[PDB]
Amino acid sequence: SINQKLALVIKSGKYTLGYKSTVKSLRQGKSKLIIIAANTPVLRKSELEYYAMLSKTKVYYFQGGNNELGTAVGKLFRVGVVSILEAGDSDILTTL
Amino acid sequence: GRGAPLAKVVFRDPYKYRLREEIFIANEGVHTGQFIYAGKKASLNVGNVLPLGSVPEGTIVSNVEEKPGDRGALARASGNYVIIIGHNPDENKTRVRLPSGAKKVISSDARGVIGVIAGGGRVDKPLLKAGRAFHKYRLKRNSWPKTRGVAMNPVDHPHGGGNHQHIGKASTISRGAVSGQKAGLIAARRTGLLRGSQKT
Amino acid sequence: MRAKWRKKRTRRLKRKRRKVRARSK
Amino acid sequence: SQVFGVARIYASFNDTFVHVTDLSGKETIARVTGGMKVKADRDESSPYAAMLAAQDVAAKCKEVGITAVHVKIRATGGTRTKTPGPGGQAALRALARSGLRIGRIEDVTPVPSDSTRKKGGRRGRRL
Amino acid sequence: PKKRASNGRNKKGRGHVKPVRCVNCSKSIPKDKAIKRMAIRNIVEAAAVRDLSEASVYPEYALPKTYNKLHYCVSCAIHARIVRVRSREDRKNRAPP
Amino acid sequence: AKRTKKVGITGKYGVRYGSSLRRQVKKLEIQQHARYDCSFCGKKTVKRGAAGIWTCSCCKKTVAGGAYTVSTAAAATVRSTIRRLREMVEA
Amino acid sequence: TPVTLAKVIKVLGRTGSRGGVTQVRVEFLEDTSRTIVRNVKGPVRENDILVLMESEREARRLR
Amino acid sequence: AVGKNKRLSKGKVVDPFTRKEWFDIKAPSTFENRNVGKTLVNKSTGLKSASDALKGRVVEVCLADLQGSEDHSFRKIKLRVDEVQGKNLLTNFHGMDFTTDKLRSMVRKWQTLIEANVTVKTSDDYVLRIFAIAFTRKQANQVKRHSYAQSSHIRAIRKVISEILTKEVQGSTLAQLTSKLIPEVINKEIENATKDIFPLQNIHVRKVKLLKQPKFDVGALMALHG
RNA sequence: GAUUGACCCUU
RNA sequence: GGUGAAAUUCUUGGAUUUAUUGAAGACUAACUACUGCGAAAGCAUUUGCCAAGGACGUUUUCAUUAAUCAAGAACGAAAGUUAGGGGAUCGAAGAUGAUCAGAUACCGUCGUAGUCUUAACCAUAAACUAUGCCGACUAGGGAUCGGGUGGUGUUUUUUUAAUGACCCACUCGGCACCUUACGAGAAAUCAAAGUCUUUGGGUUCUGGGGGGAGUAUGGUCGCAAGGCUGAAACUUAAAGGAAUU
Repeated sequence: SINQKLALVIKSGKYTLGYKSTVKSLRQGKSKLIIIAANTPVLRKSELEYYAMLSKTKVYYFQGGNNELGTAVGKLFRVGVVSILEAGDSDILTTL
Repeated sequence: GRGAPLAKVVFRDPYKYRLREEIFIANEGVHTGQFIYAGKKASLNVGNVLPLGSVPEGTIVSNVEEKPGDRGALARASGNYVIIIGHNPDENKTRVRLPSGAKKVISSDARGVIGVIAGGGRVDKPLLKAGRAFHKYRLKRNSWPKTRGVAMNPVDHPHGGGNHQHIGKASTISRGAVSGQKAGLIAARRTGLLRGSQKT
Repeated sequence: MRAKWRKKRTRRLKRKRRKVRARSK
Repeated sequence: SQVFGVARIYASFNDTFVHVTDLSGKETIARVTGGMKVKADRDESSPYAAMLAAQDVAAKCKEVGITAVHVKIRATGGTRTKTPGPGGQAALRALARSGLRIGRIEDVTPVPSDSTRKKGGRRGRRL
Repeated sequence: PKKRASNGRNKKGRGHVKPVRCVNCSKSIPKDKAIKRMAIRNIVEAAAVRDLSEASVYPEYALPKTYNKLHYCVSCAIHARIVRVRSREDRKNRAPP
Repeated sequence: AKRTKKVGITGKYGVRYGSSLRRQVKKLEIQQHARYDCSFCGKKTVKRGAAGIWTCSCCKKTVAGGAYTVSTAAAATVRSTIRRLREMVEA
Repeated sequence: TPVTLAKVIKVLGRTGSRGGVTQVRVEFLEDTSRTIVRNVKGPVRENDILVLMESEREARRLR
Repeated sequence: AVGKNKRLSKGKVVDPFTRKEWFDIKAPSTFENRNVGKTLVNKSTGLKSASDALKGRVVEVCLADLQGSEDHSFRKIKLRVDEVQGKNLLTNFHGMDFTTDKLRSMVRKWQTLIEANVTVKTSDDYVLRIFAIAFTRKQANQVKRHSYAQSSHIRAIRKVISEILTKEVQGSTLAQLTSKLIPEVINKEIENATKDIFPLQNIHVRKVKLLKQPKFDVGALMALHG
């Protein structure tokens, strides 16, 4: 499941949380995937999509709000977008 | 004075460079920044103002026009709605169920917002206080408090007077009665406690 | 008497006793 | 050769409907029951009354023009008996003996998948 | 005294069984306790078969049969003689005849 | 921890108005003074301004809801049936 | 009245609450292999002729 | 019952059969037999328009009578009138429904019944619900009395049946689906795609019903195509 | 599956 | 439409019957079984998600962590209660026709509360297997469910490797069944209700003739209905358990 793959990427690979860090990593071109929460503002989601199209990054639309995305990532706060820099031991990047 | 919130919706003027603001009756779920689509080709979404001909059967509509173009007459109080019972395309007429359970055949061109009126459940709370009733009616109209006619003098009411507070004659008044007589239960088909439900 | 009806009658007697004692006290 | 209608037999208890409609079912012919044929209120489902009504509908539908029927037998169904009353067998037998051609006999008694609630209380009809 | 080791029903390891309405009196009885029987019968009562065959348009007609399941409460089944009171020793005959 | 056994927020009415009326008022008053999740920003910051008006302090968004709850069951069922009819119309 | 002639082919047996009637099976002279179950008020024996005002009915079981 | 009516004229004769006239119902081209019977209607006055007053109707016709075959006697087809053309009005497919006797015949105990339903849309925007009924069967040389399925075989069967029905209906128009439904080839496709999970006899596809319909379509093609 | 309710004295 | 003949009833302003439909709420038929799961209550339409569980397999790990359990708690059919939804059907109350000596009963037609859900209560049932839980041991079997040591035993594909499923030895864990008694019992009957005057494996609960009485009173929980705890005075020679003729 997506939650299991995200937990595996949390345990083994490299991840960043948040709009500002995600956009900065998209500018540097180091983001290999970005997960966007379902309740994120449509304007921010479209801007993230524009950045990911410019940098050829894959965009995965999480099936849940920022609360659910943060819980999946394993934090106790809200996460709107999470950028996966490398999977390490998961197949989240290789698939989809 | 209104239990339902109002929505200030801004539209563009199709013929002039101008913004036209309209005052809608807010349905549940409508929020600021939302797009409202009003028209024949508008989609079956909460807050849109489709005609009854465009909406299908079982649709929950509100602020429904009694006649096309009167800009909303039916199901406007908080929590209220209209059921689209059916259509009749030849001599286009939509049959609808009104909040009182009444059947109404109205034109298929009559508009109506989709959803239920916001602010529902309002009458589920006890007022608890003559003060709360006072503040409720202070900005509706001067209809409160209500002195009982039986507590007046015979000069003031049909019920006034007597050495005991009693109505005296039957309190059911004919529809053919006159002003000054029509005090009580006007044209009542029955009285007393009824064992039943509305059953539309 | 059927035991269910005897039990119902005893319940009625019990609540009548309760009402009378409540009135007295 | 043959012109087709639908016999639409409804063999309930205390009555039997035998009324022939068009193939679509929107145009009926000779809506006749055993009640119209028997005087006593208790024989409205008798096989005699069913046969009488079937003869009447066959005669009238021959006056109309239809020569063959497709038989759709139906009991009360739903939460009711679900078994055909005494009248349906006599009704189709009477149609056959009246000489109306017959094809595609089918029982169409409404059988509920998880009905609402049978009437009679949990203790039943204590008779 | 315990009349039957099955308690007059068929329920071991259940606790509760959804009820069924009797076909005669519409009495609620547990489904496992009913006297359910299968009625599979010719539609033409096996007497008007000749008349139906001669008045049929279509030859070699299949002549379908009706299928239903009649659920009897114990009282109605005994009354209508679907089952009957048996001797004590042969109440244990699970085998139908 | 608890200063009242059962009256709760209705401890301001004292002994007046009757226990049953106070209990109904208690239920609806808890409902109307609760803080609700914002479906837009995900934070429990939605408060009632007036009957039917529910504002989120964070994202500055006003919602039209029930008199004492941000969303009534009637509204939820209505939006579900509107979705059902809309999907049936589209396909 | 259309009268049909039929001959009893087997006396099935006495029936009725008081036994006053007998169920028999009758065969029709025309349309060979056409037999109908009828009842008898008086006596009835093998090879007996029969007049029926109507013949579109059967009695299967009595109890 | 003859004279028990306590009131007969609360408010206070021409022959309807004489006043009516006969039409003819013609099946689409996908079936072998074109004529499927006749129907009545009142003569078209100026205030009734018998043409459209009768164009909105359907007829249930047996597939055996449609195809002149014995092995289709347990199927029925709903045909819905779409056009009228001089007393020879034309009909189109509404839905196939099985027969009560046949369904009650193939539903029996000491075996598992499997039911699936899918509401896939066609290529030409027909939304249809197809119901497939299968039955686990006793093998050869088997001594066990029942041979039930195991409620995960059942789920796998329902999954493969749903996939097959979606794959068939997606890409096939309504006419093509009817034309491949008469030969019941989808039943055999399901049989073959299932046989590796359970034997599962009697894979007859049960009723299929038309949930929704596209526009009028009255212009240039049904002459050749029905 | 109608209406058949009742019957003061000892081991 | 209804009943054993019948009649409040609806009905030529069209009733029932037949269209094509649409809406609502409930339910989940046939498959459905001496079959399954759950601690019980209970649980039967699909897909997905969410966590959980038994049994089996293990040449994994811990190491006695265990059994039963006063206080203390979780769940707990239906009915019922407080509000909000819902309100098709059926239907305590009630309305009403009938049989009747009477019928505010059975039977007929309506029909509020209820039946369905959401929060909160209630905490009872012939809640039964009227059979507490754990452990061991004692004629034999046709069967069945979940696993399932094995038997170069069958089918589409290639009848000439292979990933099905069935058929037979058969372990293990379940729901149960089938003929004297090894035994038990008052018997009915019971592979447990046996291994109890040849009387002791561990442990919890309960009973001490019938009634008064599950009453009174005092607590305690409950919105209430009531639940749990719970007597005495007094009365009584039987009341009961297996159907032997």
